[PDB]
Amino acid sequence: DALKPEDKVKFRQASYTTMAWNMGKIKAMVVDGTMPFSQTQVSAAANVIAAIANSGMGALYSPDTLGVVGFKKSRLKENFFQEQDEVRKIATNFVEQANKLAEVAAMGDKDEIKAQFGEVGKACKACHEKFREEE
Amino acid sequence: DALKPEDKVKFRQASYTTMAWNMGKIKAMVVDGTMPFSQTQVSAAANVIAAIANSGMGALYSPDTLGVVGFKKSRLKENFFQEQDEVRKIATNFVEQANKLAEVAAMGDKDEIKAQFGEVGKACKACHEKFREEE
Ligand code: HEC
Ligand code: HEC
Repeated sequence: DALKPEDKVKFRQASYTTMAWNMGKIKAMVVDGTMPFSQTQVSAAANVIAAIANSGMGALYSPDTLGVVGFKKSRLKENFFQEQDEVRKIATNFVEQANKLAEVAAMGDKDEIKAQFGEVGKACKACHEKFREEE
Repeated sequence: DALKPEDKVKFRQASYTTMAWNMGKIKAMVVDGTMPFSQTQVSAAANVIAAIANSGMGALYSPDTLGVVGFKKSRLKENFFQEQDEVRKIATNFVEQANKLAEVAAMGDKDEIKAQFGEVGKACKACHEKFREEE
């Protein structure tokens, strides 16, 4: 199935947004204290994020996806395809930090989890500032 | 920061579509043979699916999400809120098959991978047949 461009955008948008839900769950439980701390729920959330980080979303990026509507018009910036090295660095760092968040969440220390959750947030943001249009 | 209904719909639609991408990758490699078999890619795809299956998506289901637009108007059918025992049966069967798919994808036995992938497929459809408006 050589995916159509619309499908590539849709799948990557879905993947990011899925990670967002699960990031939001950890945020409520270890940063904001608005949901009771649960080791099993934080660990399940961390596992989704680590899994998607390793899911090889690079196969969803090709130049003919620029400006293409998935669920909405792609917010991908075209420098993504020129600054290839910088993408790989940011992406490989994200995988490393996501892996560590799942490991730490498994062990269930709230303080350790909050620290590593912070490192993952920084990894998400590093990619967005370079390669994602805010609008 | 409890989720609004629109966000619940969007997050659950995102979650399903993410599993759909990953199921598609496994289908290509072990059923249709249109992508070369990769041990690491099949297990990474299976891992996403098991993680999302275990991600507690029940938290995204409440009656005030019926008919609500996430990425698109929700296709959730309302008989869902009438079927608590059947939803739990289908969901826990889905977790079981998804867990097993991830276990066999790690061990690398390609025909057993094809077989269990079929079992996961049946679990997806079982839920859709009762609770998702077809397109
Ligand atoms: C680059 C290597 C990225 C990393 C790491 C993360 N994100 Fe991202 N994200 C990225 C791009 C290029 C885009 C735009 C996708 C498009 O085609 O439009 C996004 C988008 C998101 C979104 C919105 C998705 C949508 O529904 O349209 C969210 C909610 C999002 N990103 C969150 C997110 C989180 C939580 C991450 C870390 C855990 C993360 N992203 C990493 C690029 C990259
Ligand atoms: C019930 C417990 C379900 C299981 C198990 C699976 N799916 Fe599902 N899916 C379900 C519902 C109720 C809906 C509609 C959600 C809404 O509010 O609109 C869906 C939707 C999908 C979609 C489309 C999502 C979108 O982008 O709008 C896909 C692609 C999908 N489902 C795929 C899918 C796969 C691959 C599954 C097995 C791995 C699977 N679903 C299981 C309910 C349930």
